[PDB]
Amino acid sequence: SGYTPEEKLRLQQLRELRRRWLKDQELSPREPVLPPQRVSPVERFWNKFLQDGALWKNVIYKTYRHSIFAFTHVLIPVWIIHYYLKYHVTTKPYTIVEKKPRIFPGDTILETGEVIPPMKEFPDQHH
Amino acid sequence: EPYPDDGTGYGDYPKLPDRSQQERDPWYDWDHPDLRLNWGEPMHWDLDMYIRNRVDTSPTPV
Amino acid sequence: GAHLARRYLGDASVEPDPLRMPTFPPDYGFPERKEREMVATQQEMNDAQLVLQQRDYCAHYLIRFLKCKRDSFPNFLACKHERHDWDYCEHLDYVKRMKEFERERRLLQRKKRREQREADMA
Amino acid sequence: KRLFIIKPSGFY
Amino acid sequence: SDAPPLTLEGIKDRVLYVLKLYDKIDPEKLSVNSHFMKDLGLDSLDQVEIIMAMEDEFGFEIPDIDAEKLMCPQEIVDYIADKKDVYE
Amino acid sequence: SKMELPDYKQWKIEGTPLETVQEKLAARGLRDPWGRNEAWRYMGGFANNVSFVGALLKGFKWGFAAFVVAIGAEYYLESQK
Amino acid sequence: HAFFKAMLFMCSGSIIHSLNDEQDIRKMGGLFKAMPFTTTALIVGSLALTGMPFLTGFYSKDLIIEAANTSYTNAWALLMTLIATSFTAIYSTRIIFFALLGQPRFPTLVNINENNPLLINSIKRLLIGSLFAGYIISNNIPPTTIPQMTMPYYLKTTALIVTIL
Amino acid sequence: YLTHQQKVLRLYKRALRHLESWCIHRDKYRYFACLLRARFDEHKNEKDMVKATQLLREAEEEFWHGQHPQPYIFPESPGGTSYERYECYKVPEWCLDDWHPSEKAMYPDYFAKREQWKKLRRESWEREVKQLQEETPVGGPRTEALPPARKQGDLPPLWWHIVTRPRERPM
Amino acid sequence: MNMFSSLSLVTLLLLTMPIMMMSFNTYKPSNYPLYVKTAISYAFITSMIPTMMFIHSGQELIISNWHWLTIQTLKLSLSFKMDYFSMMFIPVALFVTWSIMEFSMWYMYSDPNINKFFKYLLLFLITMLILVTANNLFQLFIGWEGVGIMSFLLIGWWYGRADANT
Amino acid sequence: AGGGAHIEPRYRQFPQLTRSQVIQAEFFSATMWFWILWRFWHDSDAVLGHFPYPDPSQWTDEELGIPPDDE
Amino acid sequence: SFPKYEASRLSSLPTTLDPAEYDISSETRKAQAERLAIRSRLKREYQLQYYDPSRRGVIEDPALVRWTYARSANIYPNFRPNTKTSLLGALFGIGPLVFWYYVFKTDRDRKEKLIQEGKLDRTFNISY
Ligand SMILES: C[C@H](CCC(=O)O)[C@H]1CC[C@H]2[C@@H]3[C@H](O)C[C@@H]4C[C@H](O)CC[C@]4(C)[C@H]3C[C@H](O)[C@]12C
Ligand SMILES: *C(=O)CCCCCCCCCCCCC
Repeated sequence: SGYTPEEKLRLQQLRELRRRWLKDQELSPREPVLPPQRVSPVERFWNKFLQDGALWKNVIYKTYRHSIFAFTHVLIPVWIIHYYLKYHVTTKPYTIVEKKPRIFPGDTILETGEVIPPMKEFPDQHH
Repeated sequence: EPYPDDGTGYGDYPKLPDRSQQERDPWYDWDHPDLRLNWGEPMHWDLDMYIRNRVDTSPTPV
Repeated sequence: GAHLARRYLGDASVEPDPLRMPTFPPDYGFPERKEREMVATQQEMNDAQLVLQQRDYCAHYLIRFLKCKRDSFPNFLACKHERHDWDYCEHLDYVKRMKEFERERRLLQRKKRREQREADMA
Repeated sequence: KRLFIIKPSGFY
Repeated sequence: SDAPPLTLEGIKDRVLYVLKLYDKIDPEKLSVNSHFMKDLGLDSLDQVEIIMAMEDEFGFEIPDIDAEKLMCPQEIVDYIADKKDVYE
Repeated sequence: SKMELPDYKQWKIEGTPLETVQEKLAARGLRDPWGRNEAWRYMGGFANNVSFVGALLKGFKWGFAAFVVAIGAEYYLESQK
Repeated sequence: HAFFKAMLFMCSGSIIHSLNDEQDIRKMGGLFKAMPFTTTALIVGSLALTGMPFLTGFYSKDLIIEAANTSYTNAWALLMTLIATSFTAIYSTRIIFFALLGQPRFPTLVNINENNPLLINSIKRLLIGSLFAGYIISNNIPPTTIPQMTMPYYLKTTALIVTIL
Repeated sequence: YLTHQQKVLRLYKRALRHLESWCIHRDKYRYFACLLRARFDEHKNEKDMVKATQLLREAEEEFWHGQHPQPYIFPESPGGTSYERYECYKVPEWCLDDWHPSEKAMYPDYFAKREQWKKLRRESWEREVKQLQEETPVGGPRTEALPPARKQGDLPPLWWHIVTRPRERPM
Repeated sequence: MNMFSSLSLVTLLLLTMPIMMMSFNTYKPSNYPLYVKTAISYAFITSMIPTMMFIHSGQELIISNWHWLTIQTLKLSLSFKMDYFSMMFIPVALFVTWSIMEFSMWYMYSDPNINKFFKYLLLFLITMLILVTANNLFQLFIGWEGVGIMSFLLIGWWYGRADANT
Repeated sequence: AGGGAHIEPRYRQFPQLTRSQVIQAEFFSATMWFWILWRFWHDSDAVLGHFPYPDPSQWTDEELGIPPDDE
Repeated sequence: SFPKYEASRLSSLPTTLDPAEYDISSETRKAQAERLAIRSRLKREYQLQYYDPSRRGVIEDPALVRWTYARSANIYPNFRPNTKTSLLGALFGIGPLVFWYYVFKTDRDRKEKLIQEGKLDRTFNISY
C-alpha cells in the first residue's frame, strides 16, 4: 500500500518547492519599510528618560499615564455631566427624582429642626 | 434517476440521495471544501438545505 | 415537613387547612386572650419606608436595626446586637404561627371526638 | 523569524 | 499561541524516539530509511498502531487513506513537516 | 535552540502500575509492546500524585495555624478591653 | 455567581492554552502540581460552586434552599432542586479528577507555563472576590424581606448534606 | 472501492480510539488495547473470503453497538474544537496583485521574489500542459493522481496552488 | 444628589470613550487592549461611589435627562434607574469584566484582530449596562437586543469555522 | 505571550515551576481555610441553626386552649 | 447478536452496516470505475482552467447553472394540474387563509360585544 515510485517522486519534487516557497515568506531586516514617521516631543523625551531601568522613575511614569487618563476620562466628562445635569436637566420638572430619605423615630430634620418623638417603650426581652 | 413524473415541475433533473454534505469525506480534496462539492458535479435539488450549516443526515449512535 | 403524609396518605380533618385557618372562633378555648399589641405606629413605619411584608408586629425592631446601619456607616461588621433583637422577635412570631397551627390541629380532633362519641352512641 | 502575512489590500 | 515551532531535526528525533520505545524493532538496526514491512518485519496491524503512537505524539490525526502509505520513518517526517509547514 | 530529548532508556515500566498490566497480560499469553512509550507519565515529577481529599485539604496545614493564633489572640483582646 | 463562575472559565482557559488547544478532559490530568495557582482557583471556585460554608456561593445558594424547603411550593419542583445540588458536586468533582488528579494524559511535548502576570492577576482578583464577595454583599445590602430562621434541623443543613453525599 | 484489506485496517484504528475513549486511563487502555489486538490476531489470514466477510460484518455490528457516543476527536480534525479555526486568516496570494504600489514599497524584497515565482510559473505552464496531454489515455484521465516531471528543470504539472497554498497558521 | 447623579452617568459615558476614539482620533493599535482595560478599571471605581451612598442612606434616584419621543400620550425618555438592583450589579459586572479584560490580553494576544475583539467586548458591556439601568421597557429592549447581537458576533468570531456560524 | 517567564518545555518531564508561582498558590489556599475556620467559629449558627425549633407535641393544652371534653 | 440499525430520513444507514460495501462483484466494481473515470475527467477540466496563469475571472460551472435554472425557471413548463398539485395547492394555499380568518373574525366579534356591553376592562386604555 506504500507510495508507488512515481507518487513518492512527485511528493519530493513538490516538497522541495514548498520548503523553498515558505522560505521566501520571510522579512528582510529592513522590511517593513516604514515611512518617515515623525515622533512628537513627548514621545522622544520619555524614551530617553526611560532608558535606565530606575524603578523609582517608573512609578512616576505610571502615575503620569494614569494622571492624564484620570483627567481626560474621569474629570472632563464629569464636568460635562455635572454641567449638563445641574443647569439643563435639573431645570425641568421631575427629570431627576430621588426617593425621599428614610426618617426613623427619634431623628432631627435639617429643614425645620423638628424632633420626632423617640418611640414607645419596649417590652424588654433577652436572648 | 429522474424524479417521479408527478407534475410538480421536476422535469429531468437527477434525483440524488438525500445525504447531507456534512456526511461527505472530510479529507478528500474538494474543489469547494466548505460545500464538499466537486466542480462540474450534479448538485442535489436541495443542496442549499443540505449544506453543512443547516441540516445533518449523519448516522447517530442511537 | 413530616405531616404531609398525615395530610395525603392519612386522615384529612386531623390536619388543618392552611388556606382557611383559623377555622374555630378566635376566643373559644382561652380565657379572654389578650389582643396582640404593636409597639410601632403607622406614621412611624410609613416614614421608615419599611416593605409591606415587614409591616408586622416584629417591626419596631427592624426600625432600630436600620438606624444602626445608617448611623454606623461604614461598620458593616457591627450592629449585630440589633440584628438578633429583630431576628429573635421574628423567631417568636413564627412560633405563634405554629402555636396557631397546633391549636387548630387538636381542635379538629376534639371536634372529631365529640362528633364520634355522640354519633357512635346514637 | 517574522514571516509575511498575506492580507487583502488595505489601502482602498 | 506561544507554542514553539517544529524543526526538521526535532521532528526526526521524536519519530525515532517513539519507535525506539517500541518493543518490536531493534534500536540498533532502526534507521530513518528503514522500511516497516520489508526490513523490520512488522505486520500491517502493527503499522496501524505505529500511526496512533505517532499521531498522539504530534497531536493531529492522519487520514487513513494517507495513513496507509507511510512505510518509512523518513516519510513520516515528510508528512508531519509538510502538513505543519516546516521548512528549516 | 535545540531540544535535548532525554535519554530514551530511562523510561522503565518496572516499578509503575503499567507493570501490573504486563503481569495480567502474561497470564493469558499476550504482551503489549508500548508500555515503555507510556512509561514517562507515572515516573519523574508525576509520581505520588495527591488524592481527591488531599487536594481539598491543600493549605489547611498553614490555614489551621492562622486560625488557632487568631482565636486565642482575640480572646486576649476581649479581656483587655 | 458571577464571581466564581467567571473564575472557573478563566482557570479552564489556562489549561486549554497550556495543552495546545485541548479541551477534552480525557487528554488532561496531573496538573495539580504543574499549575498550582491555576489549581488553587480551580478548586476554590469548585468549592464555591458546590456551596461550601462561608464562601461566596454559600451566602446566596444556601439561603435559597432554606427558603425553598420551608415555603409553600411544588413538591416535585422542590425535589429536583435538592437533587440538582447533589448533581452539582458530581460534575464539579469530574473536572478536578480528570484534570488535576491522576496522571498526565496530554501529549509528551507540552508548554505548561502559568506565569504570565496578566493571567495571575486576572485570576487572582476573582479568587479574592470568589472568597469574600458573598460576605461583603450580604452584610451591606439592606434587608427587604422576613428571612426564615426557625425550621426543622433537617431543613437547615439539607443543602450541605446533599452536597457532601 | 476499498478492497477488503483496508476495511479491517480502518476498523482496527477506530476500535482502539473508541476503546481509548472509554478507558481514559492509559494503563487500562494498554491492557485492553492488546486484548482487542488478540481478537484480531485470532482470525488473521484464514483465507475463506466468504467467511472473512462474515467476521468483518459481525465486527462492524459489534463496533457500532459498542462505539463511544462522544469519541475523543483531535482538536484540528473534522469535529474538533479547533477545526477550521484559522480559515478566516488564510488569504490567497492573487490578492497581492491588487495591492497598491505605496504598500508594496513596504516589502521591496518580498515582491522581488514573487516576480521570480510568477515569471517561473508562466514559463513552465506550457510544458505542464504538454506533460499532461502525453501522460494521459485517449479517453481522458481515469485517476486523480498526477505524474511528476520526466526531466530536469521541469516542474511537476499543476503545482502552483499546491505549493503556494496558505500556511496553516498564517497569523 | 449632585454627586450621586453625576458619578452614576460618568460610569456609562466612560465606557463609550474607547469606541468614540476608534474614529482615528488617537491611533494606538498596539495598546488599544490596554486602553480598554484601564477604562473598565476606572469605571469600577466611579461606580462604587454611588453604590456606597446607597449602602449608607438607601438613596435611589431616576435620571430622565433626554426627551426622545412623544407618541400622543406616551412620553419616551432616556431614563436611568439607579436603585438597589442597578447599583449592586454595575460594580460586580465591571469588576468581573475587569478581570476578563486583563485575561483576554494574554489569551487573545496572538489574535490579529484583538482590537476588534476588545471593541466587541466593550460594546457588549455598554449594551448590558443599558439593560440593567433601563427604566422603561423600550430602553430595556435596546439593551435586550444589543447583547443578543453582540453575542452573535462573538460566538461567530472565527467566521471561517462552519460550526461557529451554525 | 507579550510577557511572562521563559520556562522551556520539558520533552517528557514535569514542567518547571517558579518560586512566586507556588508561594502565591499556597497562600490563598491557606487563606481559604482560615476564612472558613474563622467564619465557622463566630457564626456557626447560620450553618447549624439560629434558634431552637419548637416541638409542638411537647406543649400543654393550657397554652393552646384545648378545652376539656366536658364542654 | 446485536439489534440492527433503523435508518430514518434524517439518519442515513452507516456505510459499514450497509450490506453492499462488502460484496464486490465484477460489475459492481466496474461501475465505480466509471464514476471515478468521469469525476476525474471533470477534476482535470477544472484544474486546467484553475491553474492557468492567463485566466482571470470566474470558471463558469455548468452544473451550478443547471441547478438554478431547474429550481426557478424550469418548474412551470413541467407542471401539470392534477389531483396532487391541485389538492396540495388548495390545502397549503387557501387553508391557512381560511383558518386564520375564523380565528381573528371570531376573536374580534367576541371582543366587540364585551365593549358595547361595557364588560371589557379599558380603564387606562387611551393608546390604540
Ligand atoms: C493609563 C494607561 C495604562 C497606564 C499603566 O501602565 O498603568 C495607558 C495605556 C495607553 C494610554 C492611552 C493611549 O495613549 C491613547 C490615548 C492618547 C493619550 O495617551 C491620552 C489618552 C489615551 C486614552 C491614553 C490614556 C493612558 O495614558 C493610557 C490608557
Ligand atoms: C416539608 O415541607 C418537607 C418537604 C420535603 C423537603 C425535605 C426533603 C428532605 C428531607 C430529609 C430528612 C428526612 C427525615 C430523615
